[PDB]
Amino acid sequence: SLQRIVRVSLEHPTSAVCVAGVETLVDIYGSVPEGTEMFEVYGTPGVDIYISPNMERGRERADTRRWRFDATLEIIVVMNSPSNDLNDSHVQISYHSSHEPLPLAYAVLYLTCVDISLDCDLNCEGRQDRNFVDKRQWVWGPSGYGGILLVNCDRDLQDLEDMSVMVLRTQGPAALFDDHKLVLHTSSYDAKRAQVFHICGPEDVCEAYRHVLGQDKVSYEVPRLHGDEERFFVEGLSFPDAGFTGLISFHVTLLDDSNEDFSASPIFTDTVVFRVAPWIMTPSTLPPLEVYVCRVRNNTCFVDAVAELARKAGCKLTICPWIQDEMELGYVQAPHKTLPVVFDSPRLQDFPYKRILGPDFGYVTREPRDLDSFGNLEVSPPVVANGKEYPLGRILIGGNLPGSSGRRVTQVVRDFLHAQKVQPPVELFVDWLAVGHVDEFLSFVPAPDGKGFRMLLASPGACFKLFQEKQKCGHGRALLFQGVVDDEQVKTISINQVLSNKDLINYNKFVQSCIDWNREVLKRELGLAECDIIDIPQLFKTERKKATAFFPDLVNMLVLGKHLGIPKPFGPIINGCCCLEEKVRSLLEPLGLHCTFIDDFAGTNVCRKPFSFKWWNMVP
Amino acid sequence: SLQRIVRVSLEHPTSAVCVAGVETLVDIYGSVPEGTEMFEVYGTPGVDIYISPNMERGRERADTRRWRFDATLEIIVVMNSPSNDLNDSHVQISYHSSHEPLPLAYAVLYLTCVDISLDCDLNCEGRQDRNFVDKRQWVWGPSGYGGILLVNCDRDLQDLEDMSVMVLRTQGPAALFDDHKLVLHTSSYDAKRAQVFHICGPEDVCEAYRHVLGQDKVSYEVPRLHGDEERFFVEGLSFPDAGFTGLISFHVTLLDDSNEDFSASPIFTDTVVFRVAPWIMTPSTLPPLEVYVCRVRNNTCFVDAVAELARKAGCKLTICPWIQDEMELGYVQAPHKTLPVVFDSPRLQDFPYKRILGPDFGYVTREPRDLDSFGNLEVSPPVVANGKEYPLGRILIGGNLPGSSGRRVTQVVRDFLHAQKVQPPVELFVDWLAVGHVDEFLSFVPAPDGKGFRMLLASPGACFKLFQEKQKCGHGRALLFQGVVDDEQVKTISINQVLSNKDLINYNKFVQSCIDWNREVLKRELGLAECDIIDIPQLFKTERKKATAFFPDLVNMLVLGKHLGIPKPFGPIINGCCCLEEKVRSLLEPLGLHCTFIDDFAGTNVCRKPFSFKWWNMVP
Repeated sequence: SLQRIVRVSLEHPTSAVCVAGVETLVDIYGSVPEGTEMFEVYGTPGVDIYISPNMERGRERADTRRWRFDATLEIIVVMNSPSNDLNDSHVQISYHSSHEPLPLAYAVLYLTCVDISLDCDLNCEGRQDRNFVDKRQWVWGPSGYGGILLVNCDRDLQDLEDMSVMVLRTQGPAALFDDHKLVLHTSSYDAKRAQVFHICGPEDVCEAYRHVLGQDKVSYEVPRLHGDEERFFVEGLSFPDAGFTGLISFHVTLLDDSNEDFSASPIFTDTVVFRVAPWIMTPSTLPPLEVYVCRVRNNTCFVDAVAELARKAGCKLTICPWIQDEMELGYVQAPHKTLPVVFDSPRLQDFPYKRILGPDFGYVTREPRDLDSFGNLEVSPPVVANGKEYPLGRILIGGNLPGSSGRRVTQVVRDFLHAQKVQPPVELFVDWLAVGHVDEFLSFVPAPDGKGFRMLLASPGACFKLFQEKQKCGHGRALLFQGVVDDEQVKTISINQVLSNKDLINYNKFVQSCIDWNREVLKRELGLAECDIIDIPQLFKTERKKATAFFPDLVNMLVLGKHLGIPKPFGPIINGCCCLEEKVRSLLEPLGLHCTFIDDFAGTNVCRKPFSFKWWNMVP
Repeated sequence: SLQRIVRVSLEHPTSAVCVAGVETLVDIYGSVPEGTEMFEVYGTPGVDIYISPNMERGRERADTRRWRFDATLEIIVVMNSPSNDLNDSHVQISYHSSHEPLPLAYAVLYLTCVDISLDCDLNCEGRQDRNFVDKRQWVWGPSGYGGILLVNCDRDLQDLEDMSVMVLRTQGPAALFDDHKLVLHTSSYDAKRAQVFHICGPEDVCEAYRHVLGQDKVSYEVPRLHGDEERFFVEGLSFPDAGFTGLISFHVTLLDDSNEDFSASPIFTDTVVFRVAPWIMTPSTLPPLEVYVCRVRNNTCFVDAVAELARKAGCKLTICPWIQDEMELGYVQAPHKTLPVVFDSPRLQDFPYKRILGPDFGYVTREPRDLDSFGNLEVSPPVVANGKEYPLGRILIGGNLPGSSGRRVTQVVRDFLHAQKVQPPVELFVDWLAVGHVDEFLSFVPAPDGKGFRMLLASPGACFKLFQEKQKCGHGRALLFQGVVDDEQVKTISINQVLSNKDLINYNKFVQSCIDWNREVLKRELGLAECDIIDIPQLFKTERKKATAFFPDLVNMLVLGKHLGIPKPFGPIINGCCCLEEKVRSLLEPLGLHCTFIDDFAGTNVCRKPFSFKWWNMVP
């Protein structure tokens, strides 16, 4: 355990402070008297005294017999309860010889015990057998521990509910603190990443929580106002980034400043270590809570369809004065509160997130060092791949090909995503698309069996097979885009005409290969097999040299639990029904999913429930 | 292993590129002909063809029988040797029914095999015998792997010996590279931490190594000049710091840009991962190679004594136009070269290190964000503490007390030291000293037994005991400072007069307690027992509330192997001999150490051999 040396003198008594539970090694400054053969030790009640050979572990009570003198023996003193008054306990070491009855000499040590401890919620409910916890460490995993700090605003009232509580216990005689001081401190590095408010009055006044640790404040002398304990409120100010691993440490040090002719000296130090909760993305397989549609007027059809879908799913709907391309809705999590946090990047000014999104919403942003769209960013369901477990899924980044002059995801955003460390990113090939969003060829829907989900991929090959099957069944003259309402630039085309267009078929073969590259990347990096993948029939055309959807992109869907909002494809009408819609239904309805095809020919984002898996139980 | 999908067509042949050893999954775009019941696969010699159920692992040869058609079966194609000409191999898949003898249809795939690999020295002499080695990872420990990059200059010819070699093998038909391109690339983050030169000519010209990857250069199209392989030389530009963990990655990507009217697409990617070698401090227990004396004139005694000590130790001596307070001599290590590196902090201009220190010397510096002296920094021998092993020792940092207005070690230096990560630092209490250097109370000397060393601590208590013993033996009137040459303000003082000075004895008792704090810190953090510690008798006096040596500081010694240069203490002369020198000899000579007491009533730094333990085998 912890040990501290206190020296005593044969010539005069000594006074010292011992922290409750800390072992005090007591020894004299000079030499024992000549002729010393034996020694005895005594303590007042409440003072535990042990002896131990300095080369052996373990100890035994020392106050019950006369010992043979041996310089290699150590005298250990422990007090477990704080003193009521200064120097209310003492220890005496008496050195003896067999020739005279009185001690040759003796040393007296007066003792004042204080109980000093700096503690936070270590989140050790059932994780690491409390009291065998190194308070200087933060340990990941299902057998770890450590305090958690939430950051609800990072641009680089009664907000106390989001802060983390830090308690300083200072039991002891008040007069001691006339010559001893408690210093709460943190490094300047950590200081510019978090701040601390000390409550100096009732819990109802807003100006009683005084800012004691902050940017330039790296140390603070604690006044003992509220008797035996002082409460502090820690507020995180920065998410983990390329230069910040997320750990924040606070220390308290008891300093002996009684010697006016000497300098101050430390007697005891305690430490609390927080980890900033990372920003976590939510895949489309998590249950929805609120759907956000942002920028459309004169588009009551879209709003009404999204509202009907949300009512069928059971989640609320909110309209705000785009939200899916310049914003991503994640969350931060602590044992005491879960906060949704929006990551913003407007391809500006201070965004009012507490009113547009909600009162319990956080905000994080990153300015470039010199993102195109958050459609370049998705995240997978929980997966296992290459022996490594990813209980919060993996972020999916659609970047640009090596050697290209343009960049889709700036370096600062990639650094932020990797610094969250809980959703290790996977790079995808999207340069073949005209826009280049991951959702244009990829989607995740919940499923009752297998891995609990299916990965949907746009597939020109599946559409080839569907059209060949329909042609063999005598429906080759069925017309695509027949269900559209007679527009001047919407010309119908038959299954035969599509299958006979060599340029279109060859281009869709190329697009299928482009998607196959990502298919194998995802199978390797998400540990997926073919039975986890559903190929959605989807054709593409060339917005010259880049791909765009031939008919509305079926996989670019809105997933609200088991209810799907799917763009209406306007495919070939066979027996008065769209065979593309029928194929999608035959593929997805067996999974218990409900398909709603919405007429699509401006942005939608969903706030979802967090993962059931707690991020601090992960081992990255 | 790695798998890539290549689609074929029943209507026309397909041409594709396969990387040697990579599994190619072959499947058609559309549907098989109606009536398909069976299939066969054939390949030209050198093309391995297997089948595998897509839900099962493992494979078996597919070209020896007629199979029943089953859509869940996968056809796997492997080529292990590069092609000599384009499309020199092919595979045919024929679909059959039992009714007609000819295939209902067939698909032809022409194949060109290329062998592409980006490789570095993975330092896999043993520990792994690479067959499960992820080239995208750098693994610590005695069973790890990964490239190592050396940095010989960090301010934030034939330099090929310090660079790391990276080889790109590109075997294949030349005509393929008329439509396919090799792109060597790295992230901008890594780009501004390292550079890469491509050799584009003979190995004797200095302008043939063209700068191909650098600060703004994140991608480079590789020309195949030297036939089957190209050589690149990687030079690290930044040590690990608070914002750089030390990993540098390079990738090569083969891009298909043959398909006109389409966009380029990736076919293969390979990766090399380097770790920058950290800066490592050398404790005084490591063997010396060269002693550096810097700044003194008119003191031939100091230079002559250091030269005699170095001659007895066997190490060179060098004088240069301070070196221990503003510079620290560590080293960086790779399997191919070990470089001593100076960390500089001039309490200026570009310091010429290759001439003042030596040709094989590196340089590191850190500007403050707004250290007092490198005497605030020491390092321990290898230790084991709290179950954790520290095979390169632990750095010792003498900082200021919490709440003090001054700082001894700036935050940038602490961040650098912690970011090296291989010598986890320990904080020590030095504010009680007038100067505040760790060496004023601490030293490490080699020892033949125990842990292989002894930690020496200045100890007023040991001097108390020595003087009490000498007084009891009748030598109380022996005079300190009798060996002085009768200079002004240098008054002799007897053992009795020292022991009878209550203020001096009390102040040295306080100093002993200040040292005891560090004694317990070091015992805990270095896993030391009392048998590892030697208390050197040392008295202190007060420079106005701060400690300075009463007589010359014995523990502030120069350790050259088993030869010790110890400041001459000028202690009490008993029987014509200094009893302090005699006590130090009785303490240290049994360890096989040779004590030379040097008149010290100028800076000295030592360049030492590196640790025998290789840093990459550590698990931090």
